[PDB]
Amino acid sequence: ALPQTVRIGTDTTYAPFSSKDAKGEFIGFDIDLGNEMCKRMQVKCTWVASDFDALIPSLKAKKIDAIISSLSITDKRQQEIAFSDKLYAADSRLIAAKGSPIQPTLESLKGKHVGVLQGSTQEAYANDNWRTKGVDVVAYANQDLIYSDLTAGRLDAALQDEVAASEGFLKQPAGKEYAFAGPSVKDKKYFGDGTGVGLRKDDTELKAAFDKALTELRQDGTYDKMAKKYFDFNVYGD
Repeated sequence: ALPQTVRIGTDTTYAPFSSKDAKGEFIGFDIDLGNEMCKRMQVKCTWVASDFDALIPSLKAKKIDAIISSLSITDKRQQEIAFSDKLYAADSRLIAAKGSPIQPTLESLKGKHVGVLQGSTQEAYANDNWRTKGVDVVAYANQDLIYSDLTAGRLDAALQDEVAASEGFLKQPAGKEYAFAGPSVKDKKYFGDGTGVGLRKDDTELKAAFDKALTELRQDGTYDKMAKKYFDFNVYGD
């Protein structure tokens, strides 16, 4: 049976997806998506701020009923929990100097120096797909140093999370002469298959209810109106 009130956990330290405003209200694209789906589902939802690492523990313990916190649908989490259909994509993309002919192909990158953040999903992807094949992939302890090396011409490109690179560098003064080089790199093994509402594997009516509501708001155009506030590109992906 559907919960009388669905408690949704989110980590509010990730603008533009989940944050708190000056009044303490939850704001952001995940929050908009979440509230709209509860509306169509016709349930009461309550947002519970939580640290990201506590979210799947809290779900499993039944402290919350759903997670909407940019949670990407990876194979390893599918082992533990269930997911709604994709809410939006969470892919990576190369950033280079405006007008660069660089592409995310092995053909284009051989010879180049690509910076990657050490220990991220991007380094895993870049190491298996590109560094083993002779692209010079350099891993950085810190994101600041990646951006300064790119700016300094020490790096030819940086592989980063697409939305993070958009919001956090190509929109900053420092990124004005830089741009995405080529299309985003999609790989379910390293980046997952978009993000989705995290749910208990057993709660199939609640998954059905979120899936129905998400198709509806996508079909009547509400998804696009909502995305328009934050993103000038197709966040949904394919």
